[PDB]
Amino acid sequence: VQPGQLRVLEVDERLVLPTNTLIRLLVTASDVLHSWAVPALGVKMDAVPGR
Amino acid sequence: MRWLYSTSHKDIGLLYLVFAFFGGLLGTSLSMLIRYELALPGRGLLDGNGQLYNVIITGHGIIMLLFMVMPALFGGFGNWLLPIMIGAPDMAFPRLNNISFWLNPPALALLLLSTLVEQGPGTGWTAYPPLSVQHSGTSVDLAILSLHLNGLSSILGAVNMLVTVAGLRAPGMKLLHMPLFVWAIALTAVLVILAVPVLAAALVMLLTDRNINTAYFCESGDLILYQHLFWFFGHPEVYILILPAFGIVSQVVSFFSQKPVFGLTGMICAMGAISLLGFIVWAHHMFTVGLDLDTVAYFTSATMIIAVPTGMKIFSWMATIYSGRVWFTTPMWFAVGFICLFTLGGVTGVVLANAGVDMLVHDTYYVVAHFHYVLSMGAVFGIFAGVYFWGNLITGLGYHEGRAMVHFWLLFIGVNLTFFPQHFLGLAGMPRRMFDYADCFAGWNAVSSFGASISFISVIVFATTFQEAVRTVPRTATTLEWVLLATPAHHALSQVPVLRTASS
Amino acid sequence: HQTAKEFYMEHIGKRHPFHVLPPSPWPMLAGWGTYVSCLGMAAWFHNMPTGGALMAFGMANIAWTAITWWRDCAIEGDMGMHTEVVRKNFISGMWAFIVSEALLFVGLLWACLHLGMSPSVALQMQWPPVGIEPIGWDKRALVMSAVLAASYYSANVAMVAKDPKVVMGALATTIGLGAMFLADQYLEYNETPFTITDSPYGTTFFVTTGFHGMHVLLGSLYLTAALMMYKRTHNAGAALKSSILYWHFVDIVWIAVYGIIYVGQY
Amino acid sequence: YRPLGDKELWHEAWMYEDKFGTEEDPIIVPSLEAERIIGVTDPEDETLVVWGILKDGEPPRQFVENGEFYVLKHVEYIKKVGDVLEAIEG
Amino acid sequence: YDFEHGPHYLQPEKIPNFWSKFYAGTGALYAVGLGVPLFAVWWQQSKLKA
Amino acid sequence: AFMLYDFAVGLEEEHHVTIPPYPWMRIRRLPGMPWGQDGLFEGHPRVATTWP
Amino acid sequence: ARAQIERWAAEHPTAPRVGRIFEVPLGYVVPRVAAGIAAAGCLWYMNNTFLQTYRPESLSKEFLEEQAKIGEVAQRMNAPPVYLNPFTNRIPGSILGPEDAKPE
Amino acid sequence: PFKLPLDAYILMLPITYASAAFVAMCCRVPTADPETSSIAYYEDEQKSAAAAQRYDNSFKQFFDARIRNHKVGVFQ
Amino acid sequence: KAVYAPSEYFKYGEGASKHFGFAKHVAIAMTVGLGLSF
Amino acid sequence: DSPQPWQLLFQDTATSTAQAMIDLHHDIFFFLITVVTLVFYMMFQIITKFHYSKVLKPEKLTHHTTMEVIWTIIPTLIVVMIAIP
Ligand code: HEA
Ligand code: HEA
Ligand SMILES: [Cu+2]
Ligand SMILES: [Mg+2]
Repeated sequence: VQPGQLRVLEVDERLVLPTNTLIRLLVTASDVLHSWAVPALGVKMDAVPGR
Repeated sequence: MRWLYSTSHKDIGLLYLVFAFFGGLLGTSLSMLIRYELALPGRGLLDGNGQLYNVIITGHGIIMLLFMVMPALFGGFGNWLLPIMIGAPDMAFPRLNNISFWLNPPALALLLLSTLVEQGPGTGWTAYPPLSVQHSGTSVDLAILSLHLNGLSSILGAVNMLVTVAGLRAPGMKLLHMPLFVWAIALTAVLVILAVPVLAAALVMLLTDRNINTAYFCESGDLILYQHLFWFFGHPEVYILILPAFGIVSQVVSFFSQKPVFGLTGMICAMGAISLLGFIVWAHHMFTVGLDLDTVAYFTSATMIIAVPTGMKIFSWMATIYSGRVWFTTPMWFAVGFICLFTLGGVTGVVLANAGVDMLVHDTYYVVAHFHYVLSMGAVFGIFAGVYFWGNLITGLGYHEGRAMVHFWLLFIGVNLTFFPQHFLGLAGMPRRMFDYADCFAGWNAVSSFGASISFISVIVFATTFQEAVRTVPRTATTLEWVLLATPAHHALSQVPVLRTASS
Repeated sequence: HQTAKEFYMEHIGKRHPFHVLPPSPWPMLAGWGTYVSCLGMAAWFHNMPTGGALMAFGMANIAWTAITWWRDCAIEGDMGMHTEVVRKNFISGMWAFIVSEALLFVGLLWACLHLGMSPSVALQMQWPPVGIEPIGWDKRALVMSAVLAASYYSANVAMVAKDPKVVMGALATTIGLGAMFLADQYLEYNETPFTITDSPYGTTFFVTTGFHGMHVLLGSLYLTAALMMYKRTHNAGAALKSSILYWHFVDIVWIAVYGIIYVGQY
Repeated sequence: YRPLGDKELWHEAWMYEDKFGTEEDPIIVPSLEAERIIGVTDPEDETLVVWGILKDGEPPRQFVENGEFYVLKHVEYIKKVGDVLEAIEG
Repeated sequence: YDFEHGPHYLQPEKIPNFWSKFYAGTGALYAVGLGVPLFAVWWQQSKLKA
Repeated sequence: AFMLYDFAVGLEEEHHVTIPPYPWMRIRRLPGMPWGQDGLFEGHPRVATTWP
Repeated sequence: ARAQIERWAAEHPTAPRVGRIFEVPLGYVVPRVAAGIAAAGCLWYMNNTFLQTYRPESLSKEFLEEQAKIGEVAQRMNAPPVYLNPFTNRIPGSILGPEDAKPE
Repeated sequence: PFKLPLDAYILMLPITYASAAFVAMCCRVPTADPETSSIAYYEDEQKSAAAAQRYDNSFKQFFDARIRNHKVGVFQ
Repeated sequence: KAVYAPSEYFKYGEGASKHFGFAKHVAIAMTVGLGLSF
Repeated sequence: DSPQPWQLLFQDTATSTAQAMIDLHHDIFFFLITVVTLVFYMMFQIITKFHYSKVLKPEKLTHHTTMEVIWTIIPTLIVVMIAIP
């Protein structure tokens, strides 16, 4: 990382989402279980292969 | 030959106590590597190995859950103290009691052998598929077979306990005159018999998925089914580990207050309500897996009900201390500490029950701080309260009171400074089961790793408390093990005591 | 030895009606046999050479230890160490073991109910999956239900009879009826047009029916062992009653197994 | 003797005696040894149990307050009441 | 001492050199229980460093 | 009587209903079986090989 | 209830009964727990000093001073930068970022 | 065995409530939308949508008038 | 002259709870807790 | 958005849902503070006022039906007050 960025938390390609808009997020996985958690948005849903 | 072929309950209980001490030592050793990897940001002593960190946390959680608290409270104090407390001459099945103990060293050996095979079983203590199924090798099979052997041990022990309480009581003694430790052990046995075979079925399905190419939890299966079965087992499991602590705290608080237990039938009813509610609330561990909102709604509403019986038990203990003649000793401080610090472990459980709040703090260190309040400070304090209470009867050795107070204060300081900062980490969003964290989480991580070393030092200081005992003669007591000599005979209660009801 | 019986009568037998055992070597040997068999099973899962032989060796040692343990229990019964309250406690322990086996089967059938009721997109949401030809209730499974109900009633005969010939004949009929339930389950396992590796239906069917067949075999062997103790002294005590209780438990389990898997197609 | 209905036949009565042990007339506890543990409930509370130890050759001893007095007596046989004296039915 | 028929099943003031063997056993127990995880860490990390 | 009738009408009938290799048929997460290639108790494999 | 108390007090003679809540005097307890805390601190310091295989470059003082120059500011690849966590740092709602502020 | 005290029935009211709610939740699942062993259940769009909206609205319709008013806290 | 059991308890009210003031202490605790919560 | 050093409570929010969750948490904490204060203060006073240097011999107090019903019924009202939001 470089100054102004956060260690561990930084990615190379972000996810761009508009505001004031109803967005449907479909969470899934390919090999094992995961979980998509963003504590600012209050979203934490597990990524299950098949669901 | 005495300690390999035993049929006496007092020897098997002491073997359980020693085996539980060994499991506590192994888990404390595994817990220092966790807090020493987590002291500073970056890569610590594990050289950036994540598989090894996962193996370490898996082994630590399984050992401290199953091979420390369970053999100490259920197998240890239960086997030694149950037939003396009810007046039974022995257990109902004395050779079944020995195979109850002797299936535990093969299970611990298989669990420790799984760490040295392939890359180990890095799965967590819950062992969720398909992470458990993806692991090539043999280690996961050894860990699950260790779980099977421990479960069969607990089932056989509960069978012996339940037939002993039902069918070998003293004449004149009904299910009203038994002390609360007996009630706690009996309800624990009921929970074990009802809950452990569900885990056995779930792990059989896991074995067939791993090795037989079946379709229980796979591409064409259902991965939420494993979490359903596992937590239907696993939430009664945490009340199995806490009810004997309630019984011990009742006995200790009653003794040194010079008073009987306040609200005896209320105590038994609260323990029974806790036992019954533990089987219908299990999906409070599954708020974020994608269940329908009605299921989440019910499990939120049902989980908050368990607070009322526990609050009655706590207020009844406080009323037992109320209006007494209290003498504060070392086991007394381990019970007052239980009452004051299990409350801090239960109030955060109320917060975790509400599924809206649980969307933020699931798989964070808020959960960890909660369940180390209710286990490292509810169950460990219960274990250590009875060691300084019944120790001269069980082992024959006295203890120095000053070094025991030193050990208590060291443990009390070291656990209030390890897990109290883990609340703030979890509220700010630090995830569980991770060894490298963000740069801003450094202060509370440093404080928690400072507390863990104080805990380790208190573990070391405990070995220096034992000394020689002074033996006296009994006349009268309120429980049947305080009229025995220390140590009692190999066949204690040479004549079976009877309870005579007076003309009143 | 000659004063060992005298000491027992002076200190244990004349003071309480419960049984106090001498020290025994079988629990430790059974535990380390479980250790050896678990190592062999884990080696046999992943096709390690000489792993299946090691698993069979550990299982043979556990079987021998249990057989000698049960022979010791039978010897202790024949020398009159068990009073009536001890035999009541034996039936109580059998009831607790039955409750544990019941919750094991409840957990097993929970999977059938979950997987059969809501098929997934991986199965193209069709239950039963295409290709799978399920086993019908209007066939050999109904004959099995009839035979096992007859075994229930014949085991119920031997519980209440007082003529020893009636008890022995009823027990032999129950054991022979149990053996026909397993020899025909083998024919189902040979004629069935699917595998345990073919879909969650085949998986749940084979695992649940195999656990039930293992319990049938254990109950048949326990009823056989209770009969030979009666063929010798015309008295069995708790061995007859607990084996009949276990057999009735197996019969009740088959009702749920048949009515969930064979009828409900789950 | 108290009513022996709903009493197990091997409970060795003396516990089922129809007497309140006084100082001038204690309840005689039979024993196979020189000392024995017995349990006495509170006369004002059935839930409270006090266990005491009686010794052979001692004065009468009271365990709970306002309770019965007791004297131990060493015997070679204890009447297993339920088939010892109600089979006698004297 | 007679553990089976004496008054006490455990007479710790009558084993000769009791306090030496007791501290030796306690030290061995602490050594094994605090050193088995370190051996497991050393064993897995010595296989990667090959 | 019906079971003795069943013991004589056993392994005589045949099915030639080959099954295509669907994703839920013949799961092979690990190659082969611990006892060999085919399943246990399976003498007549149904799922088709050489799926045209 | 009193007799078992007096019996336990005889089998544990090192436990004092002097008429105070903390029966063992604090002159015995405080130095020994202080020594234990000191030993724990030495173990913690030894772990911090001698048991690290990778110290992150984001904790060096050059990185820290260059970060403190910037502040709690996040860049965007599609927009002007934004102040992070505006409620705790009390940014008013009119101000969204550093560059969009353009101070008067 | 003993006489249950006056607390334990105040205990048994939410316990009976929880047991009844558990039985109802178990019962109403095989009478819901995705518990159909066929792809031909959804080709009838009117009945499928009606059944699914019925499963939606039950136990939620008791909360709509306070969802709309942001009654999501003990205090406001 | 026999061995007498001693008087082991007072009745609730004439011992060392007559000067406790239970309701006063509960009111003080609830006041402090409500002040912190507010 | 991002966590901060020496942080105690939650992060800042960008949705109304997460702010509702945080407000529910603080509403629960309102009750928890009073519960913990009552327990800790009553434990301290019971400890200090019933030491054996103050007490000649204890009092017989096994049951109190009114107080048992009171501490059974007050937390259930708190549970149902929490549950509906
Ligand atoms: C029995 C429960 C128990 C106990 C007592 C402890 C005790 C401790 N634990 Fe934890 N811990 C768990 C249960 C427990 N733990 C579980 C279930 C996990 C999850 C694993 C997983 O995710 O898979 C976990 C994981 C866990 C984590 C999270 C790591 C991660 O998320 O990756 C941390 C972090 O701080 C931690 C630290 C500690 C510390 C410093 C102690 C200290 O208290 C140190 C211990 C000190 C003691 C004093 C206890 C020993 C007791 C005795 C020796 C008494 C025996 C005496 C007799 C028998 C007479 N352990
Ligand atoms: C000792 C074992 C033990 C005990 C007793 C408990 C007790 C409780 N637990 Fe917990 N719990 C665990 C062990 C235990 N737990 C473990 C090991 C995990 C993590 C598993 C894993 O993933 O690894 C866990 C996780 C866990 C979760 C899942 C969170 C998650 O993983 O995402 C939840 C959710 O409901 C929960 C809640 C509760 C509640 C409500 C109680 C209640 O029983 C507590 C009741 C007590 C009180 C509430 C305080 C006393 C009451 C009063 C003084 C009256 C005043 C109260 C009110 C007015 C409400 N705990
Ligand atoms: Cu839980
Ligand atoms: Mg999770």
